Amino acid sequence: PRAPRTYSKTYSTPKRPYESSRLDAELKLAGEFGLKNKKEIYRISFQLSKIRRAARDLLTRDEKDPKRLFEGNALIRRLVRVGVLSEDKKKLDYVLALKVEDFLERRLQTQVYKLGLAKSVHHARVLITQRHIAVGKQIVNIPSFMVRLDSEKHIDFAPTSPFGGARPGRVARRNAARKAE
Amino acid sequence: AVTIRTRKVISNPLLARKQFVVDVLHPNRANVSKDELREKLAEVYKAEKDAVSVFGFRTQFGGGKSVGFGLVYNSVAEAKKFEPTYRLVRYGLAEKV
Amino acid sequence: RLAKQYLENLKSEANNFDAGDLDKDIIASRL
Amino acid sequence: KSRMQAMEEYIRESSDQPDWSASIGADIVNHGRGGIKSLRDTEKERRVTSFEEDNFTRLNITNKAEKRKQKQRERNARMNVIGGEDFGIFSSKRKLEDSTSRRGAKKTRSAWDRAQRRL
RNA sequence: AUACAGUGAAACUGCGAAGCUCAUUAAAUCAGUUAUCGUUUAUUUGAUAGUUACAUGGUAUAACUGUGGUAAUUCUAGAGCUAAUACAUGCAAUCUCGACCCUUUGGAAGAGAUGUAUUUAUUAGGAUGAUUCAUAAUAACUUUUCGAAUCGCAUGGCCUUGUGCUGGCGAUGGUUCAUUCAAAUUUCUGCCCUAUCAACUUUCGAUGGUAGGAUAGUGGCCUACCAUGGUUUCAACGGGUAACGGAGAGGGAGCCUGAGAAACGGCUACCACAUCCAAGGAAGGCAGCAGGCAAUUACCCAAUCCUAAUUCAGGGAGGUAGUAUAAAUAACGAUACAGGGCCCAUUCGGGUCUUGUAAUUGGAAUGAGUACAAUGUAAAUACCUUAACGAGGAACAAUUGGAGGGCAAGUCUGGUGCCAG
Repeated sequence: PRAPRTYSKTYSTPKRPYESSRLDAELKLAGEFGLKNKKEIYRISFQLSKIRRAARDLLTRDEKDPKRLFEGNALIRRLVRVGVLSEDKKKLDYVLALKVEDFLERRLQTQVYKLGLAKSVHHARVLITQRHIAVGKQIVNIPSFMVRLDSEKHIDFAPTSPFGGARPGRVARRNAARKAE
Repeated sequence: AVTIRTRKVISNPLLARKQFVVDVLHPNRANVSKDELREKLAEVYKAEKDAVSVFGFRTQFGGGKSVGFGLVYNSVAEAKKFEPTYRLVRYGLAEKV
Repeated sequence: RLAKQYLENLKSEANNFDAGDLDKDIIASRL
Repeated sequence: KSRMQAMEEYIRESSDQPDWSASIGADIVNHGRGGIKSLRDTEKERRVTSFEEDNFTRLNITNKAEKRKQKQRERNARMNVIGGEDFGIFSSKRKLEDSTSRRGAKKTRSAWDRAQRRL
């Protein structure tokens, strides 16, 4: 047949899953950000490790190198577009200062809770998974969607959603129908 | 209210018709049928229904918009003479063999 | 400087008339 | 092949010419299940549409050629794009210096070539 | 339609029929390139033939009618028909030298000349760098070729009213040349280790010459004579290899068609296999294919292309369909009733405050399902989109593993009552 394909994993199991500090670390990260499992924490730790390893490798290179300059500035430009790094930390050492909590804060479910659209992180997740949240014009039901700044302000309730201006849901109209009958 | 937008209107004399891109805006509704779009297109172009062909309509993701491509033949006889047999069968101009 | 050398390198990698433009003109005339 | 992604964004900031940004919601591939569409893959799709408009007919993807053009292109996404900007070009190793270097035959080789350049 | 005239079974003609499975091979495969003035070439394209006829025959039969044999086949004999783009036959012009220089474009006495194809001999000789090349002529030769006895549509111009003369657009045929589609030889170049592979070749041609046979053709390709040559330590010859990095259609032999094949076609003789039968004979290439150590099927020529008496017909070429990843299992309030909840500490105990319900209750949201449609598409499945219904045990009832309990008019065992296991 024809050529095979390259695909890879988005996460890696920790070196030791069983030290207690780790366990309660996933406990509070999950509880505060309202995740489903530790799989997402291993995911996010995986990319944070990749980013910090690249940043460290770029630090090892001497100042003004084509390599260090080009790729370091590209790390930081993209890390500021994602909103993780602020405009005033336009430096790679501050990339090395990063933590998982910032990425998790960039997850859409955090914003849906956070802006006031939802009153609990689990309620925010329910609203997202239930076709009530629109980033701009487009409906997202993935809590793991990470938000940009321009995308951060454009989080609203869906035109099709009952709370955003559409007709009442099945339950409301059913109750109204039985009340009329 | 459906709105039908026709762009890149290229008059093809050799096949004796006009070819174009049809963009259909249908807010708050599923989509517009090809008989339905043919009715509108022939109304717009002052041509018979048998002389109008429409196909390849893909709804843009998120809904509310579709894009397909359409033909308006100069005559119904020319439409029968040049159109594919299967498209003629779709519109009823030809019987399935 | 490094950016310019890349552009100059790119321009090196990359009577006057375009075959597509002639086609587009027939397409436009038909239009 | 010569193009190195990280270099051309510097052109973008230094071009001083606008960039034709798309809508916030129009970029997400599929309800968010596929992350925000990267800049490059938006450049590939418009080739299809700019290709599709002229041909007058869509292009179907062969069942074979299908099997090496979506997954890895949406798994490089899941490996490498987190929010429509790629984190993958860096774990990769490339000699960008050749792309920066004035390797062409028109290169400073003797003292007189560079002196003529300085003129 | 008084020859027939639309359509049209059968038959005769014309065109075309050109995936698999085994083995394995170092520049002998293959890739690039050069030459064919050494060559064949269906088809495409363009040119190219003045040398009984108001239309000859069965020297002809199929299909078809009718009579029979056979166990029997794409097995058969007798008798009787009828056609061709099948088979054989075949038919009062033009140009020159031009007196008279008659008229001075011009007429004109007379003299003359006049296919193609094969082979041989001879004579002359625009093209290329180069030719015995192209071409022309002469004398003959040939199982001497070809030089429309063919078909559709229309019925025009003339007159000498006779259906008299003269005619428009096509198809199918035909000689030669060129062109194109190819093919066959063919120049030079092209990354493994190698001498623990040093001679190899003449080993029923090895190197070359002359003549012949074969061949589209050159050529030891083959044959008769003649000379002993040809490669090689600059690696000949031989060996190994991740050199998947060319062969057959039961096995060998011979033959037939076609422009193109030594044909996945057919024929003959053998060598074996094997089927049927009335045991008198007939026929097969399955000695296959696909599987297991088990559903490969159903729908199409539309999309890109391919072959034909061709737009239209077909193609198991081809296409269509069949059979590790992100979510949900819930979110939000109100009320009632209770005083305990928990951490740390081998040890004793110490530290700390809104906690528990195995209580009641209210209104919202939506996904799986139940599904009306359109779209989609050769059609169809699918995808996208989209009416109605759809949750409190939300029974619309995910699992897996581990750690502790406690209970009897219950059972067993051991002991120092009422214990211990």
